[PDB]
Amino acid sequence: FEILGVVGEGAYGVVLKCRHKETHEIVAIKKFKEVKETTLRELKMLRTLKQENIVELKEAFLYLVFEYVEKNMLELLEEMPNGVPPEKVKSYIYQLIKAIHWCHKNDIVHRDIKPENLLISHNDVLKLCDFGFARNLSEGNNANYDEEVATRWYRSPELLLGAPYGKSVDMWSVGCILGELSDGQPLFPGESEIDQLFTIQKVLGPLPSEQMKLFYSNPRFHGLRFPAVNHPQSLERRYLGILNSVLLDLMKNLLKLDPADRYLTEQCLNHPTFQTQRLL
Ligand SMILES: O=C(Nc1c[nH]nc1C(=O)NC1CCNCC1)c1cc(F)cc(F)c1
Repeated sequence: FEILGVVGEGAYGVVLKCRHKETHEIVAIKKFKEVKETTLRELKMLRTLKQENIVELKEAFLYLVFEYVEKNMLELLEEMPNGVPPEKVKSYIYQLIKAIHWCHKNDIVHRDIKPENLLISHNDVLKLCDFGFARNLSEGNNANYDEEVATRWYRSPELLLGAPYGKSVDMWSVGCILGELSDGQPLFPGESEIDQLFTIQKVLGPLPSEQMKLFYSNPRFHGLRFPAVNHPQSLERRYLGILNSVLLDLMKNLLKLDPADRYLTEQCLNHPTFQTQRLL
């Protein structure tokens, strides 16, 4: 394997764009910078989680070599800064939901669903990557989070204010990505986590009472004002003329402030917006 470059580094290890010397195959090799989150789990999590919308473990040799995908969704949104075409919004989110469905069935919450970890193939096939930050639903009791700020923006209001993290928070990330794909803009951006609660409430309205109670019981937010909103702007108003109305209905169910009301994957896939997509 010759080394062709560095794909990325961050807080998860290092991914190297490498090429097999015999076969001119660009591959993405991950090694760490076992190491905090076990490559050993990942190589088995990626032994079960083999499906067309999850990254392929091509081989392993201390560590892991993946298929190389030239692009991710983060790059797409920079090149299409006002959103990708509406048909692509439905296609990518449907593929993303399918990958989450295959993760959630084996009781794996991905925990770092963001546009960087969504690769898009030359055939426009979405593939989920970076399972290092995950937790399986048994065992677990983990921290091992991605604490990057871009990751924060895809987190549930419950997780920001201190709750456990389950399948419902993975679905909240899907709704955040649906909106960003539609107009290119981060739905819930915040330099500070508290500023995010303003942006969550400015669209989805005042928070549930359980959540606003945990706010006043948490060390991280003490001493500071609550991001209160007089007159909220609904999702319907936020994406008026931008999103197909049937697709907007899926998003509303993805972004229920109370985690209990949130759609999980089977309801999302059987949602109306995918009827013709459910054939294709
Ligand atoms: O497996 C990962 N990434 C990849 C596998 N195959 N291709 C890629 C890849 O990132 N491709 C990019 C897309 C954008 N354009 C440059 C090439 C991976 C693992 C992590 F832990 C963290 C992470 F961010 C990515």
